[PDB]
Amino acid sequence: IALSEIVSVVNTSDGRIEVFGVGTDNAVWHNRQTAPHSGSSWTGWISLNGKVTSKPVVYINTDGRLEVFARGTDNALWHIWQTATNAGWSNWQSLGGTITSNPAVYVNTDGRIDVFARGTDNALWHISQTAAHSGPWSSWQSLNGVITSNPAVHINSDGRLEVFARGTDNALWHIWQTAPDSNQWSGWDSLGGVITSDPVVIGTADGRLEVFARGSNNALYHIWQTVPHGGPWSNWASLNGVITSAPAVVKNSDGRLEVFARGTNNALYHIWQTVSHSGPWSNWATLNGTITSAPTAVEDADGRLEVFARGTDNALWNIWQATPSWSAWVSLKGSLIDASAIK
Amino acid sequence: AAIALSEIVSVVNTSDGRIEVFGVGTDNAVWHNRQTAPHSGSSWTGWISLNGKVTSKPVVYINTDGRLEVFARGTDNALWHIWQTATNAGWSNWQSLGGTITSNPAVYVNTDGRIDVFARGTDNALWHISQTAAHSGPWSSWQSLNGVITSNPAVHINSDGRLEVFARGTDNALWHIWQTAPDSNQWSGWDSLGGVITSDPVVIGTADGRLEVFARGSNNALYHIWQTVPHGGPWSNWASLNGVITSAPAVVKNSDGRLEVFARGTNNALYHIWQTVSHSGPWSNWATLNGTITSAPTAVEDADGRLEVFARGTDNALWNIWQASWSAWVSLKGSLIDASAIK
Ligand SMILES: CO[C@@H]1[C@@H](O)[C@@H](O)O[C@H](CO)[C@H]1O
Ligand SMILES: CO[C@@H]1[C@@H](O)[C@@H](O)O[C@H](CO)[C@H]1O
Ligand SMILES: CO[C@@H]1[C@@H](O)[C@@H](O)O[C@H](CO)[C@H]1O
Ligand SMILES: CO[C@@H]1[C@@H](O)[C@H](O)O[C@H](CO)[C@H]1O
Ligand SMILES: CO[C@@H]1[C@@H](O)[C@H](O)O[C@H](CO)[C@H]1O
Ligand SMILES: CO[C@@H]1[C@@H](O)[C@H](O)O[C@H](CO)[C@H]1O
Ligand SMILES: CO[C@@H]1[C@@H](O)[C@H](O)O[C@H](CO)[C@H]1O
Ligand SMILES: CO[C@@H]1[C@@H](O)[C@H](O)O[C@H](CO)[C@H]1O
Ligand SMILES: CO[C@@H]1[C@@H](O)[C@H](O)O[C@H](CO)[C@H]1O
Ligand SMILES: CO[C@@H]1[C@@H](O)[C@H](O)O[C@H](CO)[C@H]1O
Ligand SMILES: CO[C@@H]1[C@@H](O)[C@H](O)O[C@H](CO)[C@H]1O
Ligand SMILES: CO[C@@H]1[C@@H](O)[C@H](O)O[C@H](CO)[C@H]1O
Ligand SMILES: CO[C@@H]1[C@@H](O)[C@H](O)O[C@H](CO)[C@H]1O
Ligand SMILES: CO[C@@H]1[C@@H](O)[C@H](O)O[C@H](CO)[C@H]1O
Ligand SMILES: CO[C@@H]1[C@@H](O)[C@H](O)O[C@H](CO)[C@H]1O
Ligand code: NA
Ligand code: NA
Repeated sequence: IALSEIVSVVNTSDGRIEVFGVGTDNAVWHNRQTAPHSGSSWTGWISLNGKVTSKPVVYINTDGRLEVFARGTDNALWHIWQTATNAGWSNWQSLGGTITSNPAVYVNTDGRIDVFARGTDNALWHISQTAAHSGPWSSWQSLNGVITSNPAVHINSDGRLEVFARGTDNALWHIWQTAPDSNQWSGWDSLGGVITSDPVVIGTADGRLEVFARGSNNALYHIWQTVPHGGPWSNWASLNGVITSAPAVVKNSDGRLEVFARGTNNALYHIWQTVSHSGPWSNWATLNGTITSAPTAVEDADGRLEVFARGTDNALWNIWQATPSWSAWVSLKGSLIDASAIK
Repeated sequence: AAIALSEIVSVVNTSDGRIEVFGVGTDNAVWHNRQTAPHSGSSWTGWISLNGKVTSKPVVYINTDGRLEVFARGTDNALWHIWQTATNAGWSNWQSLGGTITSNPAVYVNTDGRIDVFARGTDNALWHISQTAAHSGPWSSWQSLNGVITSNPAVHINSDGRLEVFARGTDNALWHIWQTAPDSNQWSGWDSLGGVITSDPVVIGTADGRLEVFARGSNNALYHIWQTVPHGGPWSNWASLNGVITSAPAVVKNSDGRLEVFARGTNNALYHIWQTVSHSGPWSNWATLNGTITSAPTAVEDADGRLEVFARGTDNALWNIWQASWSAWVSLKGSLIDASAIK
């Protein structure tokens, strides 16, 4: 499993990027832009306390309230939420269970968050809100399977959640909701390949799921639905390169996909669709630096990509999509650890 | 009192990234036209009838499962609707939601996936009716939100999930009312935002999570007013953006968050005005886009991140221009009528 992303990132409801990581005290810390623009100053790192043993995973409820999910020291899923959009936070609360991966989080079309995690039996399990952006939560339910990566979730363009994970054969496997908002899922299906990172999944501008993962030769590979919210899936295709972290995928403001990963010189690299969201991929290009995590990418309120990665000083560093060339790297300070539950 | 010439179509971005437009043909049926490809300058399906007989502007909205749904007043003065049975698939029959309505419908979705529809009653109060479950029937009863209004209503969601409706009052000021909490059937009382408006209000959410309203004023200039705090008060003073506009204004965000407004001028050309530099920047001068139009423009961002504008032409066809120097005007053919229920 290629070096993990070390923060969870969200666009707040007021257009500010907020990042969540694990400090050297195993607490969750967060940092937010002071202004909704590229190159904004930051609040500085502020602790949400807790003691976690996974990557913390933020998700925005449909009412704009942020909510963070993490594995606790008792192996349960814990969460903490804003009591009002972009306002104060709750205490940490346990959702129980015994989990063995990072959480994977998405929201159903009815506003109910669904959380996925590997169990003690290596199966995929999930637990959900029973009302829009609200408790009470459901019981934990097994979706079976036997998985060997962190799971990744995204919604189809018809409202059906879908989960991706590496299997016992190191192939990519997936499972999907049969209908929006449903607790009834499909059987597991193999998409084959041999993957050497967690998978990441995104929705294309034209309503198809597309998955990226590192392959056996450390190249970047991808595979996609060929019909909106449906099959068949494509064959795997190589995007070449040699990468030494998990890949991070994001959509530009114009729909063009762009992928970030660490290279074999420990620098940040990227590759992008050219011309349009239907266009052919660029060559790989360096964004320099010396990074000690996978990168994390998000679009800011100015429509520009922003990238975060740990530096050799263990601070979080930032670089963004200025024109004609990307910005200088700038430090957000902090000291972050990789608490990913599967590495 | 005067209501500026209405938009001729309702527009939506489909779940597969294609612009779809809905208007009223010379037979009083609703017709739609869709891009064949999710790109600027795409060819179109051509106009296809959804039948019905309507006496309002038709209003499309996308359900949280991707299914389009159109709302319009019928020749019986009731609210009618028609929906896709699956995302971008076939349509239902038209079905009545009853009532007697005296405005165009205003439509939005709650944070729990329930569509909420607002219309003026024969008592000139604002009424509403909603889905009782996410993207699903049954529908609620018609319920009054009181007030006395003299324009078509406009609705948008706050950045904290609370719906908010805007309408002109008996005193020609802009008035508004808001949900007390997300998903609620409990609304505030009506509050005055003052001014003197000679159009329906047009409302948008800013890149930084504030509502902003545009309207024509008594001197036919474009005016706007905004929340000064995300999802809260106080509202700003009214500010003039000058011009002489002979239609309703159309407001949209660029891919970078910059607001941009389109309106017809005294020579019946299309004009526009935009924020410069960023979504926090000052406004440009008005500039012409030429053409000769017989409706207000309608503006939407396409899947390539470019603004697309539609307006009825001298030949009653729908004409298109897009943010390429802008493209040449091109005809999408058709023959449309202005069925707006308040003119
Ligand atoms: C979520 O963080 C902590 C959790 O891992 C566990 O140690 O229980 C604590 C409360 O007792 C939580 O604060
Ligand atoms: C999701 O957490 C647990 C799972 O890993 C397994 O140990 O079975 C338990 C139920 O018996 C679950 O609560
Ligand atoms: C869009 O505006 C005009 C249209 O209404 C029609 O008169 O045809 C002209 C081109 O011939 C266009 O400029
Ligand atoms: C206020 O709503 C929060 C909700 O966001 C959380 O998932 O679950 C909490 C308790 O389970 C709720 O109280
Ligand atoms: C995805 O979960 C497992 C997979 O890991 C195994 O290789 O193959 C199994 C099917 O026999 C799947 O259920
Ligand atoms: C994603 O799986 C790929 C496979 O598609 C390729 O043929 O062979 C690759 C070897 O690098 C595998 O890792
Ligand atoms: C129902 O649509 C599902 C789709 O969600 C999945 O990605 O791929 C499946 C085919 O492997 C499809 O049958
Ligand atoms: C076409 O735009 C690409 C952009 O997507 C990439 O981030 O950065 C490249 C170099 O600035 C640009 O050429
Ligand atoms: C998030 O990084 C924090 C930093 O903000 C704090 O000052 O010091 C902590 C201990 O070094 C760090 O883990
Ligand atoms: C929306 O069009 C409807 C039509 O579907 C219905 O049959 O008849 C109505 C008149 O009663 C029409 O207004
Ligand atoms: C399939 O869901 C549709 C819904 O979109 C419509 O609002 O209302 C219809 C009638 O209740 C529903 O059946
Ligand atoms: C919004 O509805 C009405 C308004 O039309 C009237 O001018 O003033 C009333 C209060 O005096 C409002 O409640
Ligand atoms: C509760 O927040 C509401 C806001 O939604 C409305 O726009 O403006 C009101 C003040 O006029 C606020 O009190
Ligand atoms: C700064 O971008 C603006 C654009 O928003 C407007 O559509 O058209 C203007 C003229 O092309 C541009 O200068
Ligand atoms: C939407 O415009 C339609 C057009 O497509 C049809 O051919 O002819 C109808 C009658 O002119 C028009 O109203
Ligand atoms: Na609130
Ligand atoms: Na004027």
